[PDB]
Amino acid sequence: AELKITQVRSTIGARWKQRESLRTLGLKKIRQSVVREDNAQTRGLINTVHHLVEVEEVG
Amino acid sequence: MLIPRKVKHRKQHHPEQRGIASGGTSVSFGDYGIQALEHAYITNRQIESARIAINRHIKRGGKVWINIFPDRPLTKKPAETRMGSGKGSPEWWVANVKPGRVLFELSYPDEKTARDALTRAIHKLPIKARIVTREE
Amino acid sequence: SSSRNGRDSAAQRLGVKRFGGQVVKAGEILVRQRGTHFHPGVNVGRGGDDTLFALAPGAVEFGAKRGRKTVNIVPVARP
Amino acid sequence: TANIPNKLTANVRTRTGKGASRQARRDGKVPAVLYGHGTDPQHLELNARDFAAVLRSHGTNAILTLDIEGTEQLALTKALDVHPIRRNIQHADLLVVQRGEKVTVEVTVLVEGDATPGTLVTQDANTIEIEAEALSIPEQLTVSVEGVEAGTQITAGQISLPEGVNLISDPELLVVNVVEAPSAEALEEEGA
Amino acid sequence: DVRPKITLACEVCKHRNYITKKNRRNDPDRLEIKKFCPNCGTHQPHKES
Amino acid sequence: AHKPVGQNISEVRRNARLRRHARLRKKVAGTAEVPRLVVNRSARHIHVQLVNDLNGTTLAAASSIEADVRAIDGDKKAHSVRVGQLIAERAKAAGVETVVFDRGGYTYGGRIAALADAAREAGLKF
RNA sequence: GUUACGGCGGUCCAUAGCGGCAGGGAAACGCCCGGUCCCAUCCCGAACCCGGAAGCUAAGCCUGCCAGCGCCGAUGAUACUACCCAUCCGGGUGGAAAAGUAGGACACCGCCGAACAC
RNA sequence: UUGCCUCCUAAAAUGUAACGGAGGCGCCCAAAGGUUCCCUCAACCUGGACGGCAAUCAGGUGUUGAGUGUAAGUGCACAA
RNA sequence: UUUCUUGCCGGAGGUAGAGCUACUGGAUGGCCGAUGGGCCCCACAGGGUUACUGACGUCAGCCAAACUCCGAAUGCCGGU
Ligand SMILES: [Mg+2]
Ligand SMILES: [Mg+2]
Ligand SMILES: [Mg+2]
Ligand SMILES: [Mg+2]
Ligand SMILES: [Mg+2]
Ligand SMILES: [Mg+2]
Ligand SMILES: [Mg+2]
Ligand SMILES: [Mg+2]
Ligand SMILES: [Mg+2]
Ligand SMILES: [Mg+2]
Ligand SMILES: [Mg+2]
Ligand SMILES: [Mg+2]
Ligand SMILES: [Mg+2]
Ligand SMILES: [Mg+2]
Ligand SMILES: [Mg+2]
Ligand SMILES: [Mg+2]
Ligand SMILES: [Mg+2]
Ligand SMILES: [Mg+2]
Ligand SMILES: [Mg+2]
Ligand SMILES: [Mg+2]
Ligand SMILES: [Mg+2]
Ligand SMILES: [Mg+2]
Ligand SMILES: [Mg+2]
Ligand SMILES: [Mg+2]
Ligand SMILES: [Mg+2]
Ligand SMILES: [Mg+2]
Ligand SMILES: [Mg+2]
Ligand SMILES: [Mg+2]
Ligand SMILES: [Mg+2]
Ligand SMILES: [Mg+2]
Ligand SMILES: [Mg+2]
Ligand SMILES: [Mg+2]
Ligand SMILES: [Zn+2]
Repeated sequence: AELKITQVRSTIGARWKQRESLRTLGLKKIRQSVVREDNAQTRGLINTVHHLVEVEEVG
Repeated sequence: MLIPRKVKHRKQHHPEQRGIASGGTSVSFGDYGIQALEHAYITNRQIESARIAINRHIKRGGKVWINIFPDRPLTKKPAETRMGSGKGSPEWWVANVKPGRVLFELSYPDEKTARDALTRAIHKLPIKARIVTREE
Repeated sequence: SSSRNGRDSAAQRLGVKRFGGQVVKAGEILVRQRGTHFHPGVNVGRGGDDTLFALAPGAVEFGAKRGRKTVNIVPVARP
Repeated sequence: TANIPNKLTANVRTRTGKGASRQARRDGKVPAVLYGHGTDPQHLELNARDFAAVLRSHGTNAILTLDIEGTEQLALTKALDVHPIRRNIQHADLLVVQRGEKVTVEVTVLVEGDATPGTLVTQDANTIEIEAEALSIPEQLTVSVEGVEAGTQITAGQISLPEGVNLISDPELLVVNVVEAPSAEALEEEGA
Repeated sequence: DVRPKITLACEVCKHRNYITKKNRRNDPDRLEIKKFCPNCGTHQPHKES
Repeated sequence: AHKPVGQNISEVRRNARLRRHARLRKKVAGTAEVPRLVVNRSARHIHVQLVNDLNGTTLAAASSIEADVRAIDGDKKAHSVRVGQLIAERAKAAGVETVVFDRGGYTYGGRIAALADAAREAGLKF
């Protein structure tokens, strides 16, 4: 199991751990997406920025 | 008037006036009571007026329990003065009331007269309250 | 028209200086305090103003010993 | 005097929490927990409407027959967490019980009848603790006032206690005190 | 002053080694105590100056 | 039945002795290389243990209830010196010559001093 | 190895405490007897210190049982909260008490020595 | 009012402003410093000529509510 | 890469909340009942009667920036 994360909101007005979680996820602009494994580190890293992104599993 | 005989500190901060009354939310002394619904500062002026209202209405025999005490002082700096020069001198007394706290409680034989005296008291308070009975 | 108060002293920056599992040198002071809120533990000494310091290199770790919060230095193994 | 247990339905809470409890409370259901010597704290949603109805009919202290997914259990209401304002029952506690089992409980005491007119009757302790069987629990017991003499106290030790039930409170706990009705020149003299 | 500054000098070499305080109301006489003299090399009596 | 009301001298002696022992213990302790020589004393016998407080174990021990010590017709000081030499020999066998003296909450002197000086001359440096 | 044993310890030092009832004196632990000697009382051989074994389980000590007081204490709910929604109201996802209840508990672990078949 | 010390504000690390809320300091002690050893208070009940709740004596209950030169805070009965 | 983020691990707190028979203060109503109040027989002995005031205590409900038997979430220090 693993996920695809797409950024929908932007980082203007966003607190700093949110922007850094986005940068750590490897995505920079809106509508940009990344695909990555479904461990606990990723689950927490997207838990921080759930309001800025949307995720869906593959398969 | 209800005034504490002494307070350890006579100039406190304004009581935090948020949340729901956790302690003191049940009718225990008498059978009918007035139970609050809004946050406020019930001064001893309000309490005295409400108690006299209840006593005037029932006027015969029955027990009125003021189970809130005004013991928190609100200060007021003298008029016509600018800002600064320190905090003022305390000159009225307050009970901090949350939504949920039974304020006045009454014991009296009949029903309608008791209810009417309780609403006569309610009209003297700066809040919305409701009459609550000794049973669930 | 005047306040009869308005004086205070400097903050003395008291408190725990090294927390649990933290490697220290021998001699590092570990917690500054007034009374004895933390009592000296194993291989930990106490200074004149009740400042706890480490009498040996190791890792800081707290404990309770007969209802007394204590601070101890644990010898880490030499690599 | 056996009291017939009341028959509710319940079903195991799938997942726990404040969100789950709020949702269940929103669907007209009461979250509750079974415990006792059944040694299994079991988390049960039950019908809010039926719970309130049976609490109306048989007070706070009444045996229930819970149907947990077909299994049949006897329960007794231990505590009810109720909102101070909205007055809805939020949570319930259910000891597991069986026949011939003494249990400690608190029973409301409602003064009955009229008193002598020159004085008012006033209760200090509305609830009295009793030891009694699961089925034989009285939902309420009465205390006699019929033209008392001048002001006197009443304690739990002189109440007509039911059969098969035992007082737990120390007998010298006052329940109802007749106190002389305040005169015209006595009623407004206290409170300031 | 009532607690003035005083000096202590070794008797056997007359060198002033220490300065301290004492109460004149309570210790009217010269204070003398066995202190350490760096050049005498040992502990010697020291008397108020 | 005859219920006694007072406190007995046994209680005060025992717990005051324990308090003195603990006050002492705030400042001495035993390692493997410099163990602790703890002493008990009663109206009949004197006891010694050689303790490594890192473990709560005992390395050597002696008392005045052994065969030879009860074989002495002498005085309580004689029993004390015998116990001292025996415990010194047992410590030396165990591989130790340095120790700290835990006098056990009794005042240093009398038979405890005799024991301690017997151990001192016998080879244990303390 | 057995012990209705004696010491020295440990435990986020009461789940170990207080109290109550019922037992024990092998060696031990005590009390007990005396002040010749070391040593001692801001007076007192009461304490401490030194010598002794006439009497004792009445205590101290230890053993067994009681939950009366003190102690410990969930599950669930609730309070509060981080972040996020949300035009005041309020809600969602994570964390989650205090009090109370069910109950628990009359401690457990270690190393030496004593007597005992050895 | 202006330097120093202690507390609360101060939002459980540290730090944090106002003519915010309360107080202290400008010393004292040749012992009230060092070490060695010993002890446990305050309060309460009971029994005692002055002597009264109260002064010193005796018995008991009493784990900290007393005391710690000196403000306050943190400590200290293992005792400081 | 020492920076920063996320997961896990090792920590120290006294805030929100709560509690108060756990302290310091405030504070509601009961209950018993003093000591001290008055009176009788008649002494200012002694005894009891009485709106007595009603110490202490106790039952139930409460309150606090400078209260705390308790007590989070976050943040903070370190490691990984
Ligand atoms: Mg606040
Ligand atoms: Mg309430
Ligand atoms: Mg509260
Ligand atoms: Mg109104
Ligand atoms: Mg400060
Ligand atoms: Mg010092
Ligand atoms: Mg200094
Ligand atoms: Mg002098
Ligand atoms: Mg006696
Ligand atoms: Mg206990
Ligand atoms: Mg025997
Ligand atoms: Mg003698
Ligand atoms: Mg016995
Ligand atoms: Mg014994
Ligand atoms: Mg407890
Ligand atoms: Mg929980
Ligand atoms: Mg809106
Ligand atoms: Mg609890
Ligand atoms: Mg801070
Ligand atoms: Mg902070
Ligand atoms: Mg600033
Ligand atoms: Mg000044
Ligand atoms: Mg001193
Ligand atoms: Mg000295
Ligand atoms: Mg005494
Ligand atoms: Mg990390
Ligand atoms: Mg952690
Ligand atoms: Mg912690
Ligand atoms: Mg604080
Ligand atoms: Mg609060
Ligand atoms: Mg106060
Ligand atoms: Mg607070
Ligand atoms: Zn010289």
